[PDB]
Amino acid sequence: AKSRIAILGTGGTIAGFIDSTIATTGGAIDIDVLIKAVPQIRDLADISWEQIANIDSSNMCDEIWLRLAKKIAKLFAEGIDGVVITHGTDTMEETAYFLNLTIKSDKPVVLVGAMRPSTAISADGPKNLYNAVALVVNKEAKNKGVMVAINDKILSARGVVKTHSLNVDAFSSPDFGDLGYIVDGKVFFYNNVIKAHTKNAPFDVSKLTSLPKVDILYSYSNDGSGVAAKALFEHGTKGIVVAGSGAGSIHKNQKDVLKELLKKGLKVVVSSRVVAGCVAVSDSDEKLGFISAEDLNPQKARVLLMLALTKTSDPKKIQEYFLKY
Amino acid sequence: KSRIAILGTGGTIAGFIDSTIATTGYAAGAIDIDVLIKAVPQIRDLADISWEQIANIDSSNMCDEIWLRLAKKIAKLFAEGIDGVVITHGTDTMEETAYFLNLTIKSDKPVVLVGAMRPSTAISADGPKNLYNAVALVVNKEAKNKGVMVAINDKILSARGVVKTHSLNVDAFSSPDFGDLGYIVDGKVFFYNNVIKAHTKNAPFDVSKLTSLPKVDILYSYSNDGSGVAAKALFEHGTKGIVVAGSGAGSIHKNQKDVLKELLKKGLKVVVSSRVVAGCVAVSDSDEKLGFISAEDLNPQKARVLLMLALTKTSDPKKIQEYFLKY
Amino acid sequence: KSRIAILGTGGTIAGFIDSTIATTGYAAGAIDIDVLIKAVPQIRDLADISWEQIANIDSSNMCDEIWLRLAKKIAKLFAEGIDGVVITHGTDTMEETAYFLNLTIKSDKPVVLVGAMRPSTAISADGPKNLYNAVALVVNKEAKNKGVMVAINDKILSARGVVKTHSLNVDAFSSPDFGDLGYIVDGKVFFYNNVIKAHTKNAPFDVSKLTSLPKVDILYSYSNDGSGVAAKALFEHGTKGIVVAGSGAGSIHKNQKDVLKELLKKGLKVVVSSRVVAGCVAVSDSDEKLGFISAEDLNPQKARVLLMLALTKTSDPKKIQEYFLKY
Amino acid sequence: KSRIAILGTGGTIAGFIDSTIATTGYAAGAIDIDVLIKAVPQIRDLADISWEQIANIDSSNMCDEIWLRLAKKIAKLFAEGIDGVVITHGTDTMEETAYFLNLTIKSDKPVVLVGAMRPSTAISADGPKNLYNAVALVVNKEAKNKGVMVAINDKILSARGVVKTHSLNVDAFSSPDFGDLGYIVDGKVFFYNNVIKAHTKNAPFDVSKLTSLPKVDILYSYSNDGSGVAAKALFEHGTKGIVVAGSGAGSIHKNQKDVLKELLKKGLKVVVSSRVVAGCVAVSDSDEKLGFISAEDLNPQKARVLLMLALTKTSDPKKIQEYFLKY
Repeated sequence: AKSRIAILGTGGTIAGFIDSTIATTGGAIDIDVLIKAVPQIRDLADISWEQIANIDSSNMCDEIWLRLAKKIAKLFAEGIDGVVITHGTDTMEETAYFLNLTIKSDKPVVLVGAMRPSTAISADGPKNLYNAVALVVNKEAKNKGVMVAINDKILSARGVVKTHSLNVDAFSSPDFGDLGYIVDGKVFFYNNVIKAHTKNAPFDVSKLTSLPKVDILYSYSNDGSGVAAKALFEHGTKGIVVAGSGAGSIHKNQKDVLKELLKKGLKVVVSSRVVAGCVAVSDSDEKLGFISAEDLNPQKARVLLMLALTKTSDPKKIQEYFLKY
Repeated sequence: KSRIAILGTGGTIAGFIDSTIATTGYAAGAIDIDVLIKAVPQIRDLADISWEQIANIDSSNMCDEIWLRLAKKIAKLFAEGIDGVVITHGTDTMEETAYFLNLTIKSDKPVVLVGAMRPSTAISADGPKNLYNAVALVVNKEAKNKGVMVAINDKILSARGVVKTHSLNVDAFSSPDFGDLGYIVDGKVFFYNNVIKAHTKNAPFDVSKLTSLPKVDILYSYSNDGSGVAAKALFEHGTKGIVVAGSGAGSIHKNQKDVLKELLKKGLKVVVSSRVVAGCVAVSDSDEKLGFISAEDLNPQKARVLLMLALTKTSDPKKIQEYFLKY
Repeated sequence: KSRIAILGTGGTIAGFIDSTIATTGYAAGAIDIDVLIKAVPQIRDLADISWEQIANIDSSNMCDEIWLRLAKKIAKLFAEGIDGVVITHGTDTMEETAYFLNLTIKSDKPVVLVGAMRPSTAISADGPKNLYNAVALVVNKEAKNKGVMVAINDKILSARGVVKTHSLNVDAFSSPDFGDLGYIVDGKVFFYNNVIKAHTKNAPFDVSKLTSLPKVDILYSYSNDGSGVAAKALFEHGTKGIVVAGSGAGSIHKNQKDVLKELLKKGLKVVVSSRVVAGCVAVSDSDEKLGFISAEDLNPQKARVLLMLALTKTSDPKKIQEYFLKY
Repeated sequence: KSRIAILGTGGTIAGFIDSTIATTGYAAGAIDIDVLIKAVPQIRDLADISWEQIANIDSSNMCDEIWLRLAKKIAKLFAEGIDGVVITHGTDTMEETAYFLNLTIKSDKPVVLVGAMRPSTAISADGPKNLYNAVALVVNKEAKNKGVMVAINDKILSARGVVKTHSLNVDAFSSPDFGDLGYIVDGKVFFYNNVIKAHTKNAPFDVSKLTSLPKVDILYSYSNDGSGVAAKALFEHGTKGIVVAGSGAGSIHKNQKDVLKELLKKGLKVVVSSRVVAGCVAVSDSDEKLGFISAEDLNPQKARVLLMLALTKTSDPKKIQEYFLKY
């Protein structure tokens, strides 16, 4: 008897179509039509599906994250064995980490997308979907954390980052490297991610309708973002993640303003515009409230800071979260 | 020997900390250029070495004024006989300073930026061998007309390609898209590639009579993007151009892009870049008509450099786009 | 409309197998080359296309015969007005063929090798896109005098730099030392570098009158190395040169190297390559007097090509070594 | 305070050369392990340090006897109260030694190999920070039961995954397939992963009574492969098993492969690996039935380690294959 797998659609290039077949950059397609490109998918599982959203992932929003988390918990309660989320590549890393911190089950939750529309020549979407379904039914897939499966690689939510903007091979874990690899429906695990997740993460969004407002600024030569920070704070921003230079260096023009705003209750997380590595926040700045995002990139750091702000307002406790999840 | 000028701007290669184990909580620009040089007597074999402190800052606090100062200083040095220049520089914004110099210096003579990931006081300090190698490169015969170069961790990277890609590791820089110009083995230089993007004498930007640059700032895009609030305030406070670190190949969340569209109609230039480390962005023909400019493969901070310089020549988005394709 | 010839050599791109999901157990070289073309209709829009099956084998079983023929057939074509050549090839030894042709083709006209990691019958087969991009490349006005190239997974790699660095992934090729020549997006060719190492017209190798090449074999170095016994046997059976894949930067275990030393004295040519994927090998001054030749950054199989061709002109280690510094 | 044994085997980390600039040509294995320890004082604050010199050699000359000696010494020290071990080792075959230990040490206590790419005496020598980090690691509470490790250049890599991927750079090691276990920041350890493949206690190999190991050699596949000759010679002179560095996903050119088939019928064990740095090998059912064994993702030299230990238990290809799927 087959595993019951549910596919939740959110949109994305994987379910898109463009008029040309050579053209990759950008209407919409039905998921039933996706499955007919990989019929044998129905051999791996008894497949049910629902539409959670239909967007370009670049347009992701909190509401979608909330629904997804609540939907997944509901289906797992009804004996769904695993979930595949068709998603766009642009913000897949963001959605992945969110669900990784909000879903209590040990059951497989896999995000999958494609770099080429369904009508392109050499479309990578069919194989990816196949592998994703093959991954969620595999017996070793429990307790791994939320995962991304693209281009035959299995990536952990906690580590996954988009590292090429155009190439079919678009994803990576710049600091952890892959959980494993897939060779024609055959799953091979290399690692277990140590960072605590799912049932072992203390975030409960079942009752929430919105999330604390967190936004993102950048740092550079002649930084003029001080202006942007004040304006964000005056418009309800509860938290700011800064993409610092090197290991979390924030240009003084901007840093003076953030210092002011710390004393007024803004939470400030220091992240980095650099793809690999960890940030360093001095003991001095930590005392002021600056929170280190460790190795978490700016958009992922935003995810954890938001969820942290549903529980506490104390920068010391928030820092504890960033050290653990 | 050939006449080589080493200019200090500060950085970690000149950084200090009382502990020998530590490499993370130091003060950048704590050491004079002329002290770093005595720590590596051998560089005096390679050339007639002279030096000068242009600044002693943490590169994260870089600013236009130093850039302008540095381009003028280098012009003057070359015009009075100096054969090549090494710049010691923090790593954080090194990629920015290099690309600016790549497009503003009118000589074929070698300009090399160098730095360290570890403070000069540290165990297995980074800086010494890096300075040695930088001097060896700038004295090499094949080093002319290469464009501005970053020489670090034995690798030779082009101004136009170089990006800091690790925040802690000694092997911290690469050319995500272009790939290294060359490699350095014990002072010996090997080139692999010619960079093809026009540079130096062939880049049309002149900063010699300028005391300021057009204001360009950077914004980011992500789920539930709120940068819209930010874009309007930057624009209201004199920001002339915005570089957006889009998701994917330069996608901008609808909340921010709507506002960008408003501000385009009011004279703001917008360059679309990417928060993604390698690859090019794509901008649709219709957004291009609106005035969105493709950063191509340049990242946000480097895209800002080119846009800034483009505003000293033109206001026409069409032509700014031609620059982004060429330089 | 350029006149472009596509030469079918075989490989996985012409691969077949019963299952659509399958990728490992296919039959490379089952599908005739003209079939593959009809499958990408947009191709005939880019050029006036012609084709011919030079061979339909597994690139695993590549040989000198095929290389000699292939280089002659291309010589012919470019003298009959053909503007560029695309070579569909298995992925396994594409890097060897590419480097050979790069040193043996006397034209400046584009020669692009292309292959696939998935058999033409698999879902999400990469072959058709790859074949499209290779035709786009060869037809491009800027593809002149670039060297022999490899066009696969949207990347454009030079023959002198290309190596397979993944055995299963469609992202299978890179240049661990030079880095990409350029990129392709949607038929559009973008060039980032020109490789400086001389090639084609400027390589002194002529194979037009050769029906065979000097015998050159490859050995590996490792802990408790037992290869000495292999070196002797090879030598006794006509081997004219041996390329060694040393550990690190060309270190050869004392057990093998001692044998290699006796053999040097009896006429054997020895080239020191490496088993490490990136970097350069370092041969000491005294090893080089013995006759050890450094491969520099060439990997073993690619180093084999240069040593082999080298032996059509000389047997002086001092001059082969110069060939390794230049090509 | 934990008791830590530092075992010296030589390597570049104990290398010496007259020049402070030069980084090639030195004599590896020149400095006593105690001198290297006394060079970094702070190490004494991390733990109660003892040291023994096991050998002082160039690691390209590693052999079975040193391996057996190491394995036994570690087992002994662990049973007599040592909390962790650090082995200073040459970088050339560090993969090999590391993986041997991974399969033969029946304890959960940390074992860490460390080395350097620059001789002790060179400027910006890496050795000292590497030795410090390695001690900090073996002392970390989280370091238990992680499998044998390589710590170098601030990275922590598992024996099962570690491979030397650059021949000259200080950043010389990675895990093409498994990635990194963690990172060190000034003796501050951060773990990211647990490797899943069985190691140490859960590995069934016992070399406690061995004075010798089964003879396993390595060959290479390439265009016009002539390795058949070397294979016959190796077999006849005593080789029990050969690993082949095949092209792409373990493809072996027909010339060598037909000879191996003949050798399979004579009791040769054949393991199929790849010259390709990342990815996993593919063997057909038909070939497996003849007795070809897939090395999976194990490179030639590390596959040799496992084939060799397997041969101490069984000569059954079916059984050896199960080992390659598990360890």
